[PDB]
Amino acid sequence: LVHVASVEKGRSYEDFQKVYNAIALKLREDDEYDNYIGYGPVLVRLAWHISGTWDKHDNTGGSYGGTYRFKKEFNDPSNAGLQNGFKFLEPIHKEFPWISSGDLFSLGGVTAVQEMQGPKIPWRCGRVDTPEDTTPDNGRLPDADKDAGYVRTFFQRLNMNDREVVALMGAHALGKTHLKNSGYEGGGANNVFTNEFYLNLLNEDWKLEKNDANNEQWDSKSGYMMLPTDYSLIQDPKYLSIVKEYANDQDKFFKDFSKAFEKLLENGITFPKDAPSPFIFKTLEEQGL
Ligand code: HEM
Ligand SMILES: OCc1cnc2cc[nH]c2c1
Repeated sequence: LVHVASVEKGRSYEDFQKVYNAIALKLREDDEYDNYIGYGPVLVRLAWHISGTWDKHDNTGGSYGGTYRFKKEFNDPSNAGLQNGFKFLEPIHKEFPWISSGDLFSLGGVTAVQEMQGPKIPWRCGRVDTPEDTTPDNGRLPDADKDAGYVRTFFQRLNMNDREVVALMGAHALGKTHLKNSGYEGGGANNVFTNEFYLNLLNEDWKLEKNDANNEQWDSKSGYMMLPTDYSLIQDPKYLSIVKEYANDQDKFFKDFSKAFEKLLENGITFPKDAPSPFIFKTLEEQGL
């Protein structure tokens, strides 16, 4: 399976910056969502989940085809809650109907990260919608109740190494878990992209408790939580070193996250040698908007 990026006809940087701006303006407008967290975190999760179906072995899944729009993937139990992100993007797609679904979902994640004061994430266009029969089966996204070995093995399927995994997981600084979505509850309400996930792991007093869904999670006195898979990053000595690294260097985390997140969003895509360079979008703040 080869998926070749094909630029939406006649479109260039300015077109996608307009889409970015529309997403960013709506992020600012619809600020009440999820107890005033806003839609930032769920858009980041959406971009990750539409990418995280990828399988390096046969190039099935991945962001390219925009298959989350199809019921099988939309209704994946692993994707519970992401419907809110999709609904958010509906008026954006209506205003810019020329953008492909994969481009829109991935761009949503990039926009959210940047607007939440995270690192720049270079982004490339050219994902092309593929038919309903290309939708990957449910079950390719990760379980949260497992250990470091599970996480390591899981991410090998996405061609991610230890540093890439630990960097990507830093997105768990954002938003929260919702009992009705995933069987986990809590996490606060952060919508600013920082390295705080690593600081929280290292600095908080964690207790292994059971939540109201009878699942174990790690809770701190201060009211934070970590999934078992989050906490596994300080149980494994190789992950732990990297956690400490990012806890002590905000810039290094930003740079590594940016690389890993772009890679995640681009897995499975062949870019022609003469494709445009990756775009780096200006934030609303940078534009004075
Ligand atoms: C082992 C890997 C991972 C596991 C098991 C996992 C699991 C989860 C679970 C269970 C939730 C709560 C969903 C809910 O109840 O609403 C969540 C939330 C979230 N995840 Fe992950 N995740 C993983 C990796 C990632 C990665 C790689 C990213 C992005 C780079 C990411 C981004 C997010 C974000 C932003 C939220 C908050 C969503 C919201 O506030 O609505 N996660 N994750
Ligand atoms: O409490 C911190 C926190 C916030 N959000 C998430 C998402 C997964 N694990 C998390 C942990």
